[PDB]
Order: sequence, then C-alpha cells, then structure tokens
Amino acid sequence: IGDGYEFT
Amino acid sequence: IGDGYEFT
Amino acid sequence: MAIYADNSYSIGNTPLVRLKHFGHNGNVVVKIEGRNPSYSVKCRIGANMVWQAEKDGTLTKGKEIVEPTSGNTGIALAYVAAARGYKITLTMPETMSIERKRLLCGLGVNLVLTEGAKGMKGAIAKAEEIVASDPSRYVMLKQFENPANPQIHRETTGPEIWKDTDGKVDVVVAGVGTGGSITGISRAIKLDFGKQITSVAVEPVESPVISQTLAGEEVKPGPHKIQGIGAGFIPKNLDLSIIDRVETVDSDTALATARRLMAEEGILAGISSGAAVAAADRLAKLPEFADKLIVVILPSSS
Amino acid sequence: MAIYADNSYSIGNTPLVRLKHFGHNGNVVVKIEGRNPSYSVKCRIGANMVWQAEKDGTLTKGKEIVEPTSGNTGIALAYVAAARGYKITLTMPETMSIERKRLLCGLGVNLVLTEGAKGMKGAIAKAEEIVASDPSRYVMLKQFENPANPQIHRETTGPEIWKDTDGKVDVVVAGVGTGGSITGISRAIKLDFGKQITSVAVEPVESPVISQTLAGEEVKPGPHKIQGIGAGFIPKNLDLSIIDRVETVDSDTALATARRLMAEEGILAGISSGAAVAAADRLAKLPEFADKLIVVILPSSS
Repeated sequence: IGDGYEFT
Repeated sequence: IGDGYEFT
Repeated sequence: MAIYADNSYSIGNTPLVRLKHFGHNGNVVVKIEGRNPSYSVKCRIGANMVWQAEKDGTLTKGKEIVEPTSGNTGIALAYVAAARGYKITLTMPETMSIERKRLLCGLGVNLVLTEGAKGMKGAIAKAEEIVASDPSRYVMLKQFENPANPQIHRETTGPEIWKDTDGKVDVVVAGVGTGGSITGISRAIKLDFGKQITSVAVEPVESPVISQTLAGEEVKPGPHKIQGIGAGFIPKNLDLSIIDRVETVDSDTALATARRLMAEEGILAGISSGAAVAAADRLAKLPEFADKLIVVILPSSS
Repeated sequence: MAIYADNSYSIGNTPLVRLKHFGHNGNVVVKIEGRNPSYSVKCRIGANMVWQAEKDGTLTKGKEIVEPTSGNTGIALAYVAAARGYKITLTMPETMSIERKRLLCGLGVNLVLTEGAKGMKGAIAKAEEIVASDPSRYVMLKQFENPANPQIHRETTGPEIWKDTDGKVDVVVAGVGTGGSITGISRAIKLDFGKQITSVAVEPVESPVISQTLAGEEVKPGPHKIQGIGAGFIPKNLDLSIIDRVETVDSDTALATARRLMAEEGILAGISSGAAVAAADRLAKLPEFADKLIVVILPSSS
C-alpha cells in the first residue's frame, strides 16, 4: 500500500 | 570512491 | 541476448538468502524484493497492471494513469509510466515525506496532495473526482482489487520461489497490504505446482482486521508504524481461502527486527520486512516448523 | 537450490536495459548496478576484498576492518562485515551526509569522522594511524590498489555483459573512481573472451587527470559534483593499458542526464550514471559508432 487507512 | 580527493 | 526493451520488463528474479541469527539451523530464508526497479515488490504489480490495461485497451496512447497511493505503488507506477511513456497523476495527503514528493516529481508525476486531516479517504475521493471529470482521459488501476496484482505474483514471484527451493518450500510468510503477494504466491505453489504449503499472513497487532474477521469478532482497525501493510480492511486482492494462518506483529518488534536484519545479517530491509521476519521467526521456533523451509517476503528496502 | 549462505554471495547478475531516448535506434544499453546489495557496484568489490583477505589469512575471526571511504565502498563493506560477522571502522570527514552516517551506524560501523577542512587526506591519515596503533588487530583493504577490486569485475561483471549480449558488445563506457570496473571488465572481454572492444573511461572535465596524463600535460585536479568518480589522481586499480579512449563530462550535464534517465527512461540512477550515459550518447551519435552495441555502467542508484 503505503497507507490503506492507517499507518503513522 | 565517494571522494578520492575531490567531489562537492 | 538478455536485454530488456524498457525498465518495466526487468522486474523480479529476486534472490533467496539464508538468515544466520533467525530461525533454527537456517530454516528461515528471505526473498529480497528490495532488489527490484523502484526498490520494492510493487515494481511487479506496477508493470503488470499497466501491461494488462494495455492488452485490454483501457490504457492507450493519450490516456493518463490516476491512482491514490501513499506508498511504493506510486513509485512503481511512476517508474513504469516513465519507462512506457504515460502521463501519471498520483493523489495522497499533503502529510507525506518531502523525499517521496521530490522523487515522485523527479519521476514525472503530476502530484495532487489532499488534506492531511482527511487522510487516504481524501486521496481516494480526489482520485475518483479526477477520473469522473474526464472518464475518457483518465484510468484508475485500483491496486486493492485489480486481478493483475495477484496474477503477476502467480506468474513470477511464486515460480521464482518454487524454482529456487527445488519445490522444498514448506511455508510462505508475507505481510498483507493489498494481499496480492500472499494471494498470487499461494495460488502458484498450491494450485499450479500442487504442494500443500502453509500460507501465513502477517498484519499489525495494532490493526488485526484479518485475525478479527476470521475469529468472527468486530473488525477494529488502528494506526501503526509498519508501512506497506495494515490497510484497516480486507482487500479484494486478499484471497482468504488460501490463508492457513494469520500472525500479528507489533510496530516496535517489526522495527527492532528490521534493525537486526541490517546489523546482524547485513540486509537492508524496511519495517514491513522486519514484521515478516519477526512472524517467521516465531513459527520457526515451534518444533512443528523445525524441519520446514520457511520463505519470508522482504517487500522493500530500508 | 538457489539460496545464498549470506548476503555477500548475492552480488551481481545485474540487468541490461535498452535506452529509448539516448543513442541511435537503441545502440545504447545500460547495466544497472543499482540492482545490488547496498545499491551499487561497490557490493562486488566489498564482497571480494573481504573474501580474498579471508583466503590469504590477512582477515580472520577477531581482526577488524578499517578503510577510509566517503562513498559507496563504506556502505558495501558495512553490509559484508555485517553479513560475515566482522567489526568495521570507517573514517571520513565530519562533512558527510547525516543519512550516510546514520545508515552506516545502522549497519554496525564504528564511525570515525575527521576534520572536514582536511578532507579525504585527513581520513586516509586517520585510518593509517588506527591501523598503525595495532597492526595485528586492524586490516586496511585499500580499495584504490587492491587487485581483488578489478578481479571481481573480470570474474563477474564482464562475463555477465559478455553473456547478456552474446558477445556482441562493441564498446564499454564506465566512469572511473577506483578504476576497477573498467579494468576488470576490459580484461574479461579483451583477454578472456578475446574480442577487441573499445574501452571508454569517463571522468569530470573539472578534474580530467586521465586525459591530462595521456596528453602528457600537467595533471590539474579540481572539485566536481559527480560522486563516485574523479579521484584527482590515477588509481593503481586503473589499467591505463586497456583504455582506448577517455571522454570528459561536466557536472551539470551529468546531473541533467541522471534526471533524464529518471523522467524519460524510468531508471533511478545516480549522478555518475548520468555522466556515463552522457559520454556514451556522445559516441553513439558519431557515425563511426552507429552500428556498435554500447554498454554503459550505471554504478549506483539515485
């Protein structure tokens, strides 16, 4: 992904 | 190299 | 003559390396997807989604690629778009790394940055708006659901693993982002070569949506630090039916493991690589997996 | 079974890609040394210098590697040292990139940073001091003069090129830093396979010490921006005898060319890659080289 709906 | 005796 | 017509064709044939400070007597082997154009696994799906759009006529000279991606997919599409001569627009939050913005700009991307408060939803929304404004002009490849994603894994990634291990691979561990890697790999090894390996999905303990779903519990996503994985939903490109086991890993351990790969194994892998190895190591140290060859996807480089 | 015992063995087998916006009808092909452990050509000499020191008994369990390197050699040695379980000290000026310091620290290097005003001379000096303080403990691999440098190029890099082109390679263009690449490659193709190709060294117009020497002029080095090349001297690992031609390239053009590789070819190469291509393009557009297959080393990634 890189970010689906999360991350950092 | 990265620098022998030059660069930047 | 082994020359590639363009950089898109040069994907894959990534190496297997044995870990010396993980697992039991070298039962843990890593597949270094860092050794690829654009320095990640996403090079494969970037190449194949474009190739497929070309074959089926959805992508022609003149039409533009649009995709919402905060991560390596954007980089992959940028490289391929440059290699094959397409314009490309990428949407993501203003809240990105300046290095990624600059490298993406360097690669010839028309960058469209959406509100950081609105997150990836804002970036999907905007991408959808852009395509909607001129449907004849713009094509969204839709990485989360496009079958050309797991297909490339079934055609290349998996067969590489089969070949490299003389079919002795017993377990494949892979973090899930789009789900394409685990999907395609599992389909190749189990369906095409016909070996009943154990397919292990990895996801953050912070956002264990696969685990919660399979347990019949309420799905409760959360933020985490392991880039590439933990979408907060089950992607259409994740084939639940081929998943044998789901391991959760925490951000800190994934990070510690990534650092250990570097310092102890001399391998430059990203945090999600750390996650994959942490999970593999856990299983590798169960007697039940002591005599199993465990292959771990390292999705990207540091 | 195609599994590597450690990350050091995984060097090379880098791809050839045809350029579409350089040369004449695809007579220019690039060898992407970015597709390597540690993201550069130096992975090869890093591996082989260590391997050789092991075979000849200069490097054993307990002894430490020391080397002065401002560039990719340090990164390469760090990776291999981690992969093979050696301590390593690297010396360079305090005037380095924080990313390199951090990545080198991440890799387990004992970093020793010398005065920036004193430059690389200060870093050689300090490295020499450290070895002198305990000669039984420390081993300097000496990248500029160690034969294991060009040897690895003669054994791997060159044969890969021969193989990939069915021996149809006519010209090899490579920037000179240590000189090992051009040396080893040329020796393989000309001596071992016996084809009389044209070996083209590239160096900065800002510091054209090879050109000046061959012209019988006074050697007049200068600073430049193309990292990896232009030492300001002729290295012992540069075999003048196999060099057919020397092309000079300026910093700005090398940089513009690197950017064009990215934006037009979808190839992520460093400034020295730009230099190599700029030089190759020049020759590729002379009628005399119109029907020659030109192979260009892209030493590193962006």
